[PDB]
Amino acid sequence: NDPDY
Amino acid sequence: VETYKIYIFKVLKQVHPDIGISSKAMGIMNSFINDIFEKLAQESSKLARYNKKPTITSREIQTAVRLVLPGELAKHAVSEGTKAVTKFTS
Amino acid sequence: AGLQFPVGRIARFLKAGKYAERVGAGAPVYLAAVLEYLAAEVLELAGNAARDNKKTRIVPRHIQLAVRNDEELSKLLGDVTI
Repeated sequence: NDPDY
Repeated sequence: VETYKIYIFKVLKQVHPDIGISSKAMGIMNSFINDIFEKLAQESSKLARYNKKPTITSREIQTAVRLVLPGELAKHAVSEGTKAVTKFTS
Repeated sequence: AGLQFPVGRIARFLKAGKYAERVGAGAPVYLAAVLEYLAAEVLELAGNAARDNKKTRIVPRHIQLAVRNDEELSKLLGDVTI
């Protein structure tokens, strides 16, 4: 997965 | 490789106030800025060797922009660069 | 200068990179403005792709699509791998 900046 | 990410974030919120960005997408944006910085700085290095003085000025950056960017992006980038230097100079 | 991009940091990066003996005061200003212009063009297209995709944040696929659809940005930045 790819958390927000 | 340098981080521009907070500054990329600030520009993002000007152009799309309601849109965010993932950490991986920000990683790609930051890679683009580093790649272009290096291309312009390397081209600028070459152009400076032709000059009387061994200096990179806004003139070398402008030439590097005109050589490295495709023509339609180059034209708009040069307008932005010239305007920023004019306002800073004042 | 009227920029969001960091002139001071960019000055330091040019100095550190040893690209020339000396760097004029205007050089990092012009460069900051060009890099900011380029970030804005990509983020505008990638944001539009995210809206078109019914998303509220840019993910890598949206940048790949915005760059690929643009003949000049593709030439400048190359292929985006995801």
